[PDB]
Amino acid sequence: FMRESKTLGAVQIMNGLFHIALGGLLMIPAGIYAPICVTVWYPLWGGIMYIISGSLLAATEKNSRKCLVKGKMIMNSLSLFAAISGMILSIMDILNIKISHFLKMESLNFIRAHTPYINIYNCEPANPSEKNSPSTQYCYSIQSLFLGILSVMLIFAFFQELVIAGIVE
Amino acid sequence: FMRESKTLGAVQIMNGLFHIALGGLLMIPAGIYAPICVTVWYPLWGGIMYIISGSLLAATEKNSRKCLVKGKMIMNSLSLFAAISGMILSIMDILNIKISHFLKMESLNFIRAHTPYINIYNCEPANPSEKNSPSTQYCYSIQSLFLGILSVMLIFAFFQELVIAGIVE
Amino acid sequence: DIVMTQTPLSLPVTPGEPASISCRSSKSLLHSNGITYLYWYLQKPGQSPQLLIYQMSNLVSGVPDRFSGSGSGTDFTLKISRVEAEDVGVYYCAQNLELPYTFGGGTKVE
Amino acid sequence: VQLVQSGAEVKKPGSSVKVSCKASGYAFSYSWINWVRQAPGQGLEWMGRIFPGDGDTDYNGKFKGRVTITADKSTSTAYMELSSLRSEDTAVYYCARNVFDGYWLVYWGQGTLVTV
Repeated sequence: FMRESKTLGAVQIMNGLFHIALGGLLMIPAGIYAPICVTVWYPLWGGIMYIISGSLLAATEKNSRKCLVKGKMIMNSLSLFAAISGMILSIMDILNIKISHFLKMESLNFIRAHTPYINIYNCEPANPSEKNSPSTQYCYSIQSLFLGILSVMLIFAFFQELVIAGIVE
Repeated sequence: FMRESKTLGAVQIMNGLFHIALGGLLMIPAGIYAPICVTVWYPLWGGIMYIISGSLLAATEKNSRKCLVKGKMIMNSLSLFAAISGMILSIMDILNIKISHFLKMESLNFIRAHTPYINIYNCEPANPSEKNSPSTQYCYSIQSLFLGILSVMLIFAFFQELVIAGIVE
Repeated sequence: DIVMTQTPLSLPVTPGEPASISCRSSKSLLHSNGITYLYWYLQKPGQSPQLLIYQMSNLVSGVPDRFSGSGSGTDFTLKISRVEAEDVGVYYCAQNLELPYTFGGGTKVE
Repeated sequence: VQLVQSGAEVKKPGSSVKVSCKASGYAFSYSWINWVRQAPGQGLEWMGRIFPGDGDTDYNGKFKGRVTITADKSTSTAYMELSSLRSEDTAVYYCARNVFDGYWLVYWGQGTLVTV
């Protein structure tokens, strides 16, 4: 509730650290065709603006001369826009990874120069007897790990966006 | 220097849920020798300890109870012990994976028999015919992701330990 | 480099009973991984070369059923239950663990 | 998958010869091209290998670096370039496709013989 909104500033700071750290972690070249979440660089700017808003959110929790009321509307609107954009990106990326992709989203060169020969979208050799190779198991493990990461990120983003929407109301 | 006595409880709760979620997520089968982080089953009980510690302080803000303060300081001592144990195990695991394999640490069947013919510690081309192969590239990506996850976990554990040291007083 | 020696050099064809091809490595081929790499080739005129046996554990589909092969780590032996005149040719023993790659001298079977 | 190679060529000592090992039916950049020569009087003998994806190349080192091998991505064909061929180098050369994870050199080529 609005009575105890002060304690959530550190929560939003931690959420910003989440976005920045997970963006940096997903920045690694996991295949030529990176997930659309990291190509758009949404997590970095989303986390930085959550950090800014949380820093302003827990400034004074009162009515100063001009310190909080100016931002309490604009930054709240920006946070809501970031939340809706993030959930849209998550629900698009989960479909693009569960179903055959229809967006290219080529990865950047300076990270692609390290591991430019990793394929996750179609890692099935034409030989039916080749399914027992460790390469197929590695691809399946990578797919399962990415699915888990996307599901966890989507759930946590939904939780944070719903709590922010409840607080700003 | 002793800013607030209540707003840190939510942070501790969220870090406990963080450790629980990370422990649940890092149970994917990876090699015969599972990492020492998951063989000990440390993250789950650590996170439940942090969640109980947070629930004991986040929403109480009360005093004049002998049992409350006794349990609070005892569980704080166990929290320090858990934090230092987690630091030691994280350092040992990162040194083992990064430098060279020196510990077996056999795990349970349900997380070992799934991948009983793969290695995630020293996967380099034994012969020159597979110097640049999908298997070794996938294993290198797995190792890089594991190193990044370990670094993030160590950073978060250090921050949480610093928070506790600032809150023990 | 690595030199392989095989015997007999000629091994005249005789169906059924006699079938034994032996090759050895001078560097004691072993990567301490529990397995040893070995390959066998058949060169009969009329068609391009083809693979026969890969690290002496399984065979490519389409191979004659009466084929086998095993080894200990230092001396490698190839055994055929019943040799036939259709699959006549030479046997090449190969090792792939370090550059440069070297191929066996072969056993001319007539 | 099919492999097409140029016909045999007759040359002279001290000249240069090129052979076209055309590749089709597979991912040309996902297989290490291996070349093996066969001379009369003995068995096969490896000479070199090339990876066209990144330009990485390997050499036997038996000779003083006389082997020069290049690959073209636009055509997916590897070319032979040897300088000052000698009589003892008269042999047939085969280009083979490799398969990773166990099937080392299962796939062979038609081969091309050169005489000087």
